[PDB]
Amino acid sequence: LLHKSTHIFPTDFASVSRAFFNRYPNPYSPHVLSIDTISRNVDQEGNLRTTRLLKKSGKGITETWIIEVSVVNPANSTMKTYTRNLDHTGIMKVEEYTTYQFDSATSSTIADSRVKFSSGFNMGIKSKVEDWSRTKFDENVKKSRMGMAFVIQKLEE
Amino acid sequence: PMVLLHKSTHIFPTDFASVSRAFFNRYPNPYSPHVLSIDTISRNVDQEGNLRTTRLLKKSGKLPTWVKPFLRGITETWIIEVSVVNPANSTMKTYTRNLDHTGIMKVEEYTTYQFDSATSSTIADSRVKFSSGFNMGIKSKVEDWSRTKFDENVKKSRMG
Amino acid sequence: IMSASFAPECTDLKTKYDSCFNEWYSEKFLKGKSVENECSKQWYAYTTCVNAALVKQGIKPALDEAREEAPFE
Amino acid sequence: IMSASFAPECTDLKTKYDSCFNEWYSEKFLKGKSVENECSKQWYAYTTCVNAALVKQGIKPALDEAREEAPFE
Ligand SMILES: CCCCCCCCCCCC(=O)OC[C@H](COP(=O)([O-])O)OC(=O)CCCCCCCCCCC
Repeated sequence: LLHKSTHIFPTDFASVSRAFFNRYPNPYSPHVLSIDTISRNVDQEGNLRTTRLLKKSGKGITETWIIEVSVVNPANSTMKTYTRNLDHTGIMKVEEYTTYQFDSATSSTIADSRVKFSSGFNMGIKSKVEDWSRTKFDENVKKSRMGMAFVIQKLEE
Repeated sequence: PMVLLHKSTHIFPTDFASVSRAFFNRYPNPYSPHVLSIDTISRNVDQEGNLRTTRLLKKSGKLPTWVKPFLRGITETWIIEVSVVNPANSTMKTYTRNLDHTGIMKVEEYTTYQFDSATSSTIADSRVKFSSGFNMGIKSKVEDWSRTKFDENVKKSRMG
Repeated sequence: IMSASFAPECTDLKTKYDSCFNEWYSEKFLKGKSVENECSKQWYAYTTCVNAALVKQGIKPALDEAREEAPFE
Repeated sequence: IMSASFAPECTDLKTKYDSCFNEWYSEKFLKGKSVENECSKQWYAYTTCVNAALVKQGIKPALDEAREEAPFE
């Protein structure tokens, strides 16, 4: 699930977009240990397709691998970016969709950001305790009911 | 807290009189080895005319070791079973849940007995509700952290 | 065997209270014929046996409280 | 201070490739002047270095799998 934040960069597209490619290293993300470009190319539509790999530190185990993927459209001044941890997804998977789009009438670059959190091991649980109850419920409702049947039958003999 | 409703129905080939009686004398029976004792804490007939009855029961159970260490030494529960019998419209309500251990979880069982004038049957409507000793807090507490920790991370990363 | 009371010393006074009840239930209460608790005796025996034992029972306070609630809202 | 590569032995190869790209990106690509790899030498030297280091990284399988997925669907 969600996280809807919006910001405006009073800068043009060529600036905001170059930045994204050279955001590291910077003082606000000291946790970013390294970033590598795994693949980059221009598709048949003239858009720059990129996928990068970053390793981030934080608080044996300790670090996380994040995949970065982006698409730059020089024809309409738009940049789509996606990021999600590669490991530890069983515990918590964090997805980030942030799009940069140039608006001419205000000469600024708008960034829209959506962040989804999703855990499977969590939900796996929500599902077991659920099944546990349906079971314990089903079993016992059967028994108790047959208890009443017996008790009723004999009480008629 | 966390709740899990469960409904299920059953129809008895006998009258309200026949079934109701069995309710009151359902113990012991083939599938009740876990029922240790049942007592009639209080009975009477209200202004309305129905039989109001409260019975304390004590059922036993064997906790799963692989998830039972934490909990101390406990192999049994006290349960209260309130009930009402309307001799007129031939119906009986029967609430019933645990008294001790409400800390961990709390089970409740509403079951109603209606006699179907036509089918010579007594229909029993069972609704069971599980809840939890716990849970009110964290996640919500926490979420919000995830909310702000990211409400800050986005804004923090933005600047850069 | 019969249904045990939580106090083994009442199991019996209990059985009896039960018997006269089933009789007054099926044969009187259920048939509109009800009249002046045909069992003061058996009940009192049993009900005072169980009340004695209950005070020593830690579960009592929890039971009393629960008796105040109306699960049938 | 330039951003390092997860593999120290490629940080320089990456620096040179990135520099080449930034120029190609801002002056060529965004101005509709080129859609080809005019940084081929820097890219191939750098990517050869990286992939060599990835073959020895436990995260490779996960990475390979993620590269087949299309997040923008
Ligand atoms: C952390 C553990 C907490 C346990 C709390 C259990 C509370 C149960 C409250 C509701 C009991 C009840 O009214 O449910 C009706 C059924 C009737 O079936 P039966 O007893 O006639 O076979 O009754 C049952 O069959 C359900 C209960 C059977 C198992 C009893 C386990 C007692 C607890 C053991 C661990 C302390």
